[PDB]
Amino acid sequence: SVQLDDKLLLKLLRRNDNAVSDSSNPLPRVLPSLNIEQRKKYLDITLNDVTVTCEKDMILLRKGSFTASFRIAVENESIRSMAIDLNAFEVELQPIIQYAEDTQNVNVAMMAVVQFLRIKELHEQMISKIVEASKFIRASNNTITLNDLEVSFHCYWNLPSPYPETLILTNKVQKILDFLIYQYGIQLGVIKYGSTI
Amino acid sequence: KQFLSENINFSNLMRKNEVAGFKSITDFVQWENSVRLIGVSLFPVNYDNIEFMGIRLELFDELSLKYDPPFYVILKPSVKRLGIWELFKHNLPKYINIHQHWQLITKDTDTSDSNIMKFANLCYKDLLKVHSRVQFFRKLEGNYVNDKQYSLLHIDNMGLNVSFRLGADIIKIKVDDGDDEIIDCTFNGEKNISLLGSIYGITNRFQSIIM
Ligand SMILES: [Ca+2]
Repeated sequence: SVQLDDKLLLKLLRRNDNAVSDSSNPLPRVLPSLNIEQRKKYLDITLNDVTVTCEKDMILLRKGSFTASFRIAVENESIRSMAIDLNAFEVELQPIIQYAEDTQNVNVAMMAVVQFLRIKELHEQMISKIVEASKFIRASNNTITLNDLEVSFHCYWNLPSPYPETLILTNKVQKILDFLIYQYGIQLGVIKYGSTI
Repeated sequence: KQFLSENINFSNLMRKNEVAGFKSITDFVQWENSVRLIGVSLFPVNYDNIEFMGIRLELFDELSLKYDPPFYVILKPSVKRLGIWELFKHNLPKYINIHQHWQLITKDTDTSDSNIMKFANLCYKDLLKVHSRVQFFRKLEGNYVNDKQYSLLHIDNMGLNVSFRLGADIIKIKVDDGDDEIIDCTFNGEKNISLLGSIYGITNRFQSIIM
C-alpha cells in the first residue's frame, strides 16, 4: 500500500493525458500502488531463461552450467572498475567483451551475454528443425554435415553494440548458400543448399 | 519503503519479513538494480483496478560513468481484442520507429511475454546504434591523433552530421544508418575520400594512413 515517487513515470502518465488534450481537465490526481510481488514477477519474465544472483561484491548471471561473473567496484556514485570471468564461452563472446571490460562498460557486457545465449538457443533449435526436416546430421552447436558438406552456425559482432547478428558459413560454395538463406530464409534455404550442391 | 529509486543509480547495488521471498527490501533492491543493468527491463505500473506493463530502456554512458535516465514505453491491457496488450504512452526519440516494430513482431494479433521481450530488444537496439554512435565522438575529446589534438565542434541529435577540429583543421562528416558508414567528408572545406571508409575502424586507423 506504498505510494511511489518515481517522478518520470508520474510525469509521463500525466503528459499524454495532457498532449492529446492539446487537441483543444485530464489530470490524474492519483498515484499508483507498489507491490513487490508483481514487480518481481515482471523482472522474472524479462530474465526468463536465465537467473541473476549476488554473492557480494560480484553478481552472477547464469543459464544452466554457464556462469558469467561480473565483479564491479563503485566509488560514489560512479562505476570505476569492472572485471569478468566466463566458462567455455570466452572465445565465442571474446570480441564484444574486449570492448566491454575495456571501457568498463557494464550493460554492454550483460545485454551481450544475454543476447548471445539467445542466439545460441536460436541456432540450436534452428539446427534441430533442419536435421529432422531433411537428411543432415550434427557435430556440436557449430556444425552439421551431409556427406561431403559442412555447414557452420555462429555469431559475429559489429563491435560497438551488444546485439550479435548471425553468420551461416559452410565449406565452399559460399555465394550460393548465403543467397538461398536470404531469398528462401535461413532454414528452407539451407535445406535447398543440401540438394543442388 | 523508499530505498527504490527511479534511475538505476549505482549505490543500490553494493554494500549491505520476507519481501519477494527474498531476505529484506534491501536485498531485493540489490537484485533489482542488478538485473536492470542489462539496460532493458519489465516492470508493473499497478493500480487498484488495473495493471499497465512498462518497459525500462536505460543506456550506460561512459563520460561520467552512470546510466542515463530510464526511458519508458507503456502498454495498456486491451479491449475489443480481449486478453492482449496494446500500445499506450511512449517517450522515445522520434528516430526510433516504435510502431513499425510493434507490427513487425505482434502484427497486433499476439502479444506475448515472449514477443514483448523481442519488442524492446528491437527498440533498445535502434537506441544503442544511435547512442553508441554519438558517444564515440564524445570519447575522443582531448585525445591526440598523429600528435594533433581532437576537439569536437558540433554534432546533431542522432549524430549523422558532425564537425570536429583535428589540431587546427575542420573535418565535416555525414553518416548513413545502420551501416554507420561515412558517405561524405569535407576536409577544411574541400571534398575528401580518405576518411570515408567507416565510422569506427577507419576514423582512427585511417586518419594516420593518408589523411
Ligand atoms: Ca486483458
